[PDB]
This record gives sequence, structure tokens and C-alpha cells, in this order.
Amino acid sequence: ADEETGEAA
Amino acid sequence: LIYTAGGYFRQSLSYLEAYNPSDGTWLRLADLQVPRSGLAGCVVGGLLYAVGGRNNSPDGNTDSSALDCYNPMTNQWSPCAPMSVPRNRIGVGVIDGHIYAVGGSHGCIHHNSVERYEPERDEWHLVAPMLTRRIGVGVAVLNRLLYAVGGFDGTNRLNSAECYYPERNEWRMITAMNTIRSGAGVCVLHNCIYAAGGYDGQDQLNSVERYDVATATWTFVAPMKHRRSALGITVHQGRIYVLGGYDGHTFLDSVECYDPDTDTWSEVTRMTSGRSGVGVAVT
Repeated sequence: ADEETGEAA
Repeated sequence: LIYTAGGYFRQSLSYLEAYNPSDGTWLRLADLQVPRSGLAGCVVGGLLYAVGGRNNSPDGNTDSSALDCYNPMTNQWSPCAPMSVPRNRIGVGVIDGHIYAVGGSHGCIHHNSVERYEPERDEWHLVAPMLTRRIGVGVAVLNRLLYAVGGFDGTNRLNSAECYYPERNEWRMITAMNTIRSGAGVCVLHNCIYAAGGYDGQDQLNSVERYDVATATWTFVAPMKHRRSALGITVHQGRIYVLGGYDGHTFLDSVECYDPDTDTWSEVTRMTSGRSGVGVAVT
């Protein structure tokens, strides 16, 4: 998960 | 009231959840037509706009060039003209009606582009780009000037801030923040630019700092209780609300409140469900 937003790649 | 549009928890969301700290609890309203996270919320003439973002779903990951308004009497969304480019992780700053769309990404491309659009001609025109490419940029307006704060250039997360002078259509670097912050919450309270939380490439932040224009200095204020990046932020009758975000592990529902006159951040209430990357505004 994106380190900043948590969204998946 | 304090509205929050979009966000993310497993996929992009269509949610719209007005909150009132004088009411005490929440309220659910019309779903966004297209799900969105990494968007920005702003109100012009009581008309709640939703700008950029992307739909990150099990079947796609489409960066959004869209702009969409929600009249709070009619409870219905409406498509307005689209920006020159899609802008995921955009910042926006209202300026005398005209909406400013700042930075953001489309795929690999981190924008320094900026474009405006007002509720009259419904057109987008490109202005001077920023000195820096910035996604996860915080945007604010003070004394009818536009500030782009922090963010990410593709390689470096930024503590720099820069100021857009409309009458001259150029950008000028100002004093950098004390902290590198991408995906922070940035707003004006009193007459300071506030910058809360974010991510510096190692850790989510709970620190907050504010910029004083006359002295061009960034004073460090009271920190929040929970570190968070990709948070919503807005000011409701002279106080600061931060909603949600990501702390590296969890999608937060926590909503903290900063009281300036005491310099203390308290957690008023939480959201119906944890999420990051919302657009927040007030009307």
C-alpha cells in the first residue's frame, strides 16, 4: 500500500 | 456544516457525509457520481465543488480530470467542464470565485501545471506553472494570494512553499516550512497558513506549524494526537478540523480539533468509517 495515502498500487 | 466527499478504504469512495459539531453527529447525503480519492473540496457561492482525484477500484485506477458541483438545497451533483489534465492528489484554493487547481499527478507525470475555472464561463485556462512539481500539495489563500505548500516532486518530498501572484502571473518561493510534508492538511486559520501532519518519506507526522506572513516565519504549534497523512482539513467558525487519513497502518476515522486560544488538539468525534484522501469544505 502507498506509504503516504495507503491506496493500493 | 463540514462536508467530506470521497476518500479511500480498500477502493475509492462515493461517500458524502456532512458533520456538525453543534449537531454532534453526522448526516449522509448524495453519493458522488464517480468514486474519488485524492481529490480536493472547495465551496464557491455555497456550491460545493469536487476537483480531480482518481477512481482506484478493483477494475481500474483512472486519474480524474473532472470537476463536479453539489448544490446543498437540491442535493444533486452536476458535471462542470474538465481540467486540461487529470490531477490525482491535487490541491485547490478558492480565489475571488475562480477555482485554482494545483499540481497533482497523472500516471508518472507530477504536475507543476496550474489552471483556473470560475462559475460563469466554465472554462479552464492554464496559467504559469509552479517552480516545483507537487502532488500531495497543500493549498491556501491569504490576502488574495495563492500558496502551494509541501507535496512531492516524484523524488523529493518538500518542505518548500511558493506563492502565486495573480496580477503578475508568476510564482515566488517563500520561506520553507520547518518540516518536510507531503499529503499534509493545509488551511488558513486566523491569518496564519497552517500545515498539519503529512508524510516526510519515513514517517507520518502529528506535528503542526503555521506561517506568519508579516514576519515570514513558520512557528511550531501544538501537535495532533495521531500522526496522519492524506487527511482532510477545514476551518469551521474559527477552529480547525482534521478528518481521517493514513498513519502507515490504519485508515483513520478519528477527527481531531485544534483550539487556537488554548493550543490544544482534541478528538471531537470520528467518521462513520476510516478513510484517506477525502475532499473537505464547508457550506
